[PDB]
Amino acid sequence: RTCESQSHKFKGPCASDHNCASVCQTERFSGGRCRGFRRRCFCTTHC
Repeated sequence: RTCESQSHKFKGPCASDHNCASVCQTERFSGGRCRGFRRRCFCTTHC
């Protein structure tokens, strides 16, 4: 299932999708992006 989650690990707001993604991918396996842009970073994975 396409599963989405939140990234409270990333520092502050969404500096850049690719950045929060890289972080979220370096710690775990979950592709990360931001709600719209700049707002808040969510990570997607298979739950």
